[PDB]
Amino acid sequence: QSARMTAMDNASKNASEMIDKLTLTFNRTRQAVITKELIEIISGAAAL
Amino acid sequence: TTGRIVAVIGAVVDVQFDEGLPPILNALEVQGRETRLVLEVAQHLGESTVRTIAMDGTEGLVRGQKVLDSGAPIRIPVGPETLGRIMNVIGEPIDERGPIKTKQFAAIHAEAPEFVEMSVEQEILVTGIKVVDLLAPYAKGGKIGLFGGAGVGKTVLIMELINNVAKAHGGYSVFAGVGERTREGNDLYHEMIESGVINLKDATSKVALVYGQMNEPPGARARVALTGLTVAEYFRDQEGQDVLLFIDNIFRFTQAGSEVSALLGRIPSAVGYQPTLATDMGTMQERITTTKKGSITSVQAIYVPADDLTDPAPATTFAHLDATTVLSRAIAELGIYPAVDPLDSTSRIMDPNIVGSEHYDVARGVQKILQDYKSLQDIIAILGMDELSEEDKLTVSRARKIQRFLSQPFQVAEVFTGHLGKLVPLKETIKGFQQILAGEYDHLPEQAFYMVGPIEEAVAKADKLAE
Amino acid sequence: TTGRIVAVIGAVVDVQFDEGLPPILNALEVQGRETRLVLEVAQHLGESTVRTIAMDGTEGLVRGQKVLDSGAPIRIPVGPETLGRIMNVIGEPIDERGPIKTKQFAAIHAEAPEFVEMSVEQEILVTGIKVVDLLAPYAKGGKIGLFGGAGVGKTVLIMELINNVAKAHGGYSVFAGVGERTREGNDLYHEMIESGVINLKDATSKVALVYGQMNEPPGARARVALTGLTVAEYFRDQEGQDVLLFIDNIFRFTQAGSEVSALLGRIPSAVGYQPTLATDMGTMQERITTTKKGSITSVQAIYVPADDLTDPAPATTFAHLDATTVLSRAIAELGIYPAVDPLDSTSRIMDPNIVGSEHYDVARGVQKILQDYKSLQDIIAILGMDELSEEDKLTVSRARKIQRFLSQPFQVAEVFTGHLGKLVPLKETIKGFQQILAGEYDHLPEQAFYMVGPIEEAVAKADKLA
Amino acid sequence: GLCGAIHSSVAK
Amino acid sequence: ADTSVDLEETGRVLSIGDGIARVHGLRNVQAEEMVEFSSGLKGMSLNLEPDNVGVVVFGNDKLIKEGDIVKRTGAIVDVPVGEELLGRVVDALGNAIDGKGPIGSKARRRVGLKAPGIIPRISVREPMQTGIKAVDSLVPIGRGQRELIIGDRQTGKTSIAIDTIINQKRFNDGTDEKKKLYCIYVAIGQKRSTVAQLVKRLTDADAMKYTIVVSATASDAAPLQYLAPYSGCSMGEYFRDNGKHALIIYDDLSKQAVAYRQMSLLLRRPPGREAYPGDVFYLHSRLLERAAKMNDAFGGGSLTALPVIETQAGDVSAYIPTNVISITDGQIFLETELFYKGIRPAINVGLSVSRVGSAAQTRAMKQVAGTMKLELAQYREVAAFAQFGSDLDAATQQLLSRGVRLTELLKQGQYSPMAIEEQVAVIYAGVRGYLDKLEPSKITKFENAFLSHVISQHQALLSKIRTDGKISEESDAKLKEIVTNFLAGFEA
Repeated sequence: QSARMTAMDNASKNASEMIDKLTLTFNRTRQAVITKELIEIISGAAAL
Repeated sequence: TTGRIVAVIGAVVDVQFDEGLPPILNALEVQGRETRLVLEVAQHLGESTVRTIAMDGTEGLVRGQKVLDSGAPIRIPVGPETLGRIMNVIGEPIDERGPIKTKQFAAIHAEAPEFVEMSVEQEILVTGIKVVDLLAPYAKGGKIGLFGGAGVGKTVLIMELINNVAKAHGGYSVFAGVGERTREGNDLYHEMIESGVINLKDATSKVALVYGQMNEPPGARARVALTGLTVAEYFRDQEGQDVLLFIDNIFRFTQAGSEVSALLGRIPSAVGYQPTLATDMGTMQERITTTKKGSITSVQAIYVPADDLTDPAPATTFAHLDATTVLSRAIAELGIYPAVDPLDSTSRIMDPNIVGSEHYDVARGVQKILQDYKSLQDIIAILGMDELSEEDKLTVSRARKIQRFLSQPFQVAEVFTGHLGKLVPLKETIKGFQQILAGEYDHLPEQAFYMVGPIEEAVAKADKLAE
Repeated sequence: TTGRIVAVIGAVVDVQFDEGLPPILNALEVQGRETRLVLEVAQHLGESTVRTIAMDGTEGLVRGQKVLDSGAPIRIPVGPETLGRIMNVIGEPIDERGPIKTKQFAAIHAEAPEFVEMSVEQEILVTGIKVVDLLAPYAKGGKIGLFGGAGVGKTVLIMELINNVAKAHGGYSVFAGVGERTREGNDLYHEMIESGVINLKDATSKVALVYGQMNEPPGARARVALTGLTVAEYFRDQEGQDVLLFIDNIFRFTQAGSEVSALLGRIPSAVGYQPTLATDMGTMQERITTTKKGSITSVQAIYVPADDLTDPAPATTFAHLDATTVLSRAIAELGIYPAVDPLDSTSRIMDPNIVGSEHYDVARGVQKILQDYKSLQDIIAILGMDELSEEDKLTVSRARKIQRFLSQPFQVAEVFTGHLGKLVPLKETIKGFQQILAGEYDHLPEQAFYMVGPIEEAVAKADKLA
Repeated sequence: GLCGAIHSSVAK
Repeated sequence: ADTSVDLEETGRVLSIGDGIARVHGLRNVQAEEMVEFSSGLKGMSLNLEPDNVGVVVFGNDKLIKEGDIVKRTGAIVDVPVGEELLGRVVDALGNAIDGKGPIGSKARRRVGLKAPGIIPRISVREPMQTGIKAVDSLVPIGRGQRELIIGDRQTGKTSIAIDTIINQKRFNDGTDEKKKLYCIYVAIGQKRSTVAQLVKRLTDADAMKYTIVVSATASDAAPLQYLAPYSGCSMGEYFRDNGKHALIIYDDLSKQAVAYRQMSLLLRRPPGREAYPGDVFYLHSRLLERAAKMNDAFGGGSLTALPVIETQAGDVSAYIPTNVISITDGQIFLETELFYKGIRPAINVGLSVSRVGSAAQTRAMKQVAGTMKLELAQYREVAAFAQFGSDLDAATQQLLSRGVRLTELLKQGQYSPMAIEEQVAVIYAGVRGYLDKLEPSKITKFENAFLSHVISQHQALLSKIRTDGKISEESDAKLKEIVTNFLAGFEA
């Protein structure tokens, strides 16, 4: 019971950390897709 | 009128008329060519110059070349003498069997049926496919859409529906191949013949064919669907019959347009598409419809670029359908064919008031459990299965068996599955699932449920597997 | 011929001529300037106007200024008298040691050796670097590329190779500094002097140096590679010599191209790069090659922007190499140097019929275990090792010991590793890795393997760790 | 399970 | 009255840069016609504008200057075609580059011809044996079929193609002319030393004799790289239209797209999705539709294409990758994960397909591998679902036991294309369960031992399976006997 407690403390703390990282990775990606998709439109439009 | 070619850049040709400017949509014929080249007028640039889209190759055209206004949009041979035949974007036979002697001719461009012409009858159209029937029933006279990325089953599914439905159908059928594989029109034509749906000796043909494959210039691809659809509208209105319309693949109509779009001088909309995508799709999709005069049962294959269902094209097409079968490479990848996604497929008739509560409670019953299992998937992945409640490891069970019971050996894919094709009747389906959901087979092995028709084959297969 | 400057934008100078329009690639000299300003013609805009690329800053130029057709493309001193000398894009000495007095002059723009001129001999080039030798071995007269994001080890690896290979090479060497740091040119020059590869007293220098660094205007950076390249071509074909060609960094040439491209008025391709990216890399990369006349072993550092290997620049460079050393920030951050990615580096020599099956089987052995460790990592990441199978935990142990044994101290990086540089002989590498694979050291601790040369030193370190 | 190495230890 | 330079059949360069000439005059040129430059340099008329002709240049534009005279040729671009090219290395226009003399060509062919329509073809039915079990058993290739080889850099895509070319000696050295397959290998954007390496190996395998190599490498002008595929295609249609059989490898269609993109942007045509022309799909569809099977009415000849495409980060959903996957009759997807793991070829069973199915397979093969593909798909899934032995039944323990053994058999080395009956013998052993008790690690060694035995001792069973083309009831009995007994002696 002391080892399951310890193991589950860690697991839970790793999870949260993973959560915090994926979230930040998500926002970076979200911002780059928009920027990326918009530069693509501008390039096409300017070439005309 | 007679115009001259002033500029050639790919499929786009600009023409200058001295007197009398052909209206937009008018078809012009290029003079001096071994083969018939039609140019559809696309825009009035001003200065008595029109910008047009070529219906074929632009090689060998010359600046100054002559062009005659035909005085009307592309018009094709429409009528019963189109049945059993193979036509072009521009209505020319391409089957080497001579002219198509129709009484009338129709322009491929036309307005869509008015609001007061709509019909609202809703009859389930049983197909013999477990998944579709159970969860996303097709409807007679309704608009059906098969969505899928490259190589997930759109066409084979269209192939088994032609077999399980087109073949018994008492009425015509029009199969329009838009920007797909030439090999495929040759496979289907010869199959139609070997099964008498096409009769080369008599007038018993029950299917007209129109083709504008992937080896064609954007222009042809931006119009075959129109030609195809036009043939079908005739049997709907002028004869009043029950038509079956197959289009594979309507995405090609939209890709065709995006391919000339820049040469038409337009700022691109998102994802590269042309800014008129939705309206271009709207004025077309709105003709593919059942009216009070006749009924159309359209089955349209819809390609999904990069596998992304949010892509402006696939995305813009959902609204035009009454039933949708969404195929997924993630399912296919597991060997589950047809690879329909049970949680992303829908039908407007999945209503207790229309299919009944037994049909309805089973369907939703099957979907809840697959959803319930989807959610657990990522978690037992890491944390394993021991901690799960026997209540929850039973839904993992049943789900995995249902997941399989939803696959089926198609009669048009024996070359693929190495299994005889099975067609299951609506009641054999509802019942089979009802029992799995009821716990009545928690003893048989999952594998017993994979690639089988009716539930009895799953029971038999258990024994065969029993050793 | 005398033309007149009509327009000036950064490094793109447009010059109009009245009689006699210079062909494309011809070098023009601007008149009325304290120092030489060479303009390389790039295209005929029509109307007797030529659009050109300046080879130095264009400040001070004035519309209507006179320009003179040199009659040819940038030409530079070529021969053995360039050995031990430092030179410019336009071939002038910049080592304050006088004129480079050569018999011949070569133009920096040449065509690439023909198909029939190609060679297909494949000899392994041992470097003494464990990871490289074992997994993505270089090859004599071959084309090597070191891919690396900022500050990962590209230059340190070139230095160590210069040390381990260039130093005992019979034959010449050419170092071309393209778009990099000036201090580095200075660090190298003086170091070369010190170890005597550059001798300012006798004619015994074995290295010619060409530089167009981070401080030059785009056009200079866009051409110095061609210049170092030409020097090397002379030794190859005019003396049938076995050359060594080091370039830091060839990514800078492409970047330079992207800098002027808008000015040349071109619609950009993806990521803002010039639509001519591949062909520009191509007609240039295709002269850096061994032939029937001579051998060119070339090592090129390839800077990867934002660490993105899918970037048009680096992405388009893979196809030109025979061996690639892809450096990783992730590995570097673990403290493994050189930070080489073992599952991402490759070599057309990794063929049993060339390195022998012993080599070929240890090599594929190491990769397989690291690939296996790699897939377990996702789970190891949330739950650690506890839940792992006894079997799986042994791959993990071995993988982590193989990963550490792939690292090694470089003389060149002694000031940072805190350890004495090591050079491991191929058979020592094949071996040490066999045993690890074979479970002959499952008792030693990981740390024993970190930062060592031969396996024998890994056993020792283990005793010292007690 | 999910208690680190409780079982593996005794088993070992 | 010097009338040699009228502006109807000649023009003068208004400007030149980046390989695009804007020629004035050329009033009678046809779209896509070839023109000549004072410098002997050929170009192609792509944009016919009101006031100028946009000409793409097949070579270094450094020799072209404003004012140069440009002359029509009256001919739409074409190239040498025919048997003379076999064993020779040509550039994208037909010129030899093996410095082995002029080609003795008597025929020519337009590089850009539409693919034969519906009526002139017949369903693909004759196998096109690669020599690779994994391929010939799971993603069968028939003649007239287009099958794509796709995967990241270095996952082995070219190898599939070389092994295939090499496997064709079997029939080419034979008597039967219907079974023969002439090969064409188009290098695009590649490096000259790699191609030189390539043609060496082909020579060392005695395969050049039936191969033509069209090379359009890294330093060749964008327009040469662009054309190269159409050029090579046309040389393959010669065989296709004359009741002969051809096989063309487009290595790769990725670098061509880049070339197209470059050529196209330099013509000022507005960039589209991902910077490529709005018609890159069309660029490849047009080409690959040409690979085809003609009916007996047209000679019964055929053209089979094996185009290569490079993915990035194994992402097959990518726009170009799917553009091309949606044209061919299947794909062979190679993964680096599988490759490193030991699975070579790195064929990904689940993601690869053949739209021809067993119709492109001999009955012997169909007999043994008829359901194997979906079996391995279903195996990969459960193998994942139990990466935690979740109280697994028997039907799935059996499923995992076959799955692993079968996976080992599909493994294969390089340059050793197997004969169809050889494949049937070894798959047979696995598919029938005779190997379910052997240790996975043993399987590769066993296959070398077993195959040795039957090839040496039993060529009567091999020649019958090969000949009958099927597995009769007695052959099937002679085989059961051999495997089970040899297996036992083998596990002594």
